[PDB]
Amino acid sequence: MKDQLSDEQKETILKALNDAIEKGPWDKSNFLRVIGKKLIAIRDRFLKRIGAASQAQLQAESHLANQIALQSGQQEIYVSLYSSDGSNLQSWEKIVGSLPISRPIYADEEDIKAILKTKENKQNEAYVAIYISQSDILHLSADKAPVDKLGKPLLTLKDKSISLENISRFVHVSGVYRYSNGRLIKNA
Amino acid sequence: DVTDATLGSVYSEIISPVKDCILTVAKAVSFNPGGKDNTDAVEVLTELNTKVERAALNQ
Repeated sequence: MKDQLSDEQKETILKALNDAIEKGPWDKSNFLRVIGKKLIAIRDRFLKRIGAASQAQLQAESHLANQIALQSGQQEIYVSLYSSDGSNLQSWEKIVGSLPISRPIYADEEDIKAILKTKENKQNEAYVAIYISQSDILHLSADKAPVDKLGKPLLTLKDKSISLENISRFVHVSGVYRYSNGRLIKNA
Repeated sequence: DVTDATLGSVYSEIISPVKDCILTVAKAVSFNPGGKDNTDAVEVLTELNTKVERAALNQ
């Protein structure tokens, strides 16, 4: 009666489900066939839960990672990205690899998503959250700081650093993704 | 959105629907007792649940 499930328990349950689905009379009748689908949907639900374990954990941790970041001279930064083939969920991966510049960088996530909202294509636009060193930021006064197409300040970064290996999310219309590293991205 | 499976989600999203299902197949059985297919289905559902419940309570 502990709530957390071990891998072996999860495996035993999956097996029970496979076996029940594989051997039941679910193709013998209209009634039975419908029950067969219900089962497949039950097994499906369950695989969606366990499949999601790791992303859920990373989500529950991201608050912690944030509070640590503030008090160790780090911050999460947001980089706007553009592709010519924005529908190809694979042509994005090759662009993220060439980050280590001219793209717009925002301190507030609300601002970069606002800017994306204005874009026409909306399929050719994405962005990555990135953990930064916060000593890496060249702090311009508000009198000097570049601004976007809304009157919102952008961040500028000091030279030849910030090739940071800690992305932590990739936002797109398709959905929120994750750098595998691996050089591919996916999440659900 | 989605979190891991727990003992609670196992009971809520596998064991309970499957019990409801057993109830329903039992009705379809009371129309023609001895209909093999339906009776078989009750046996498979019932096995499924005892295996999953065993697994959930870590027996």
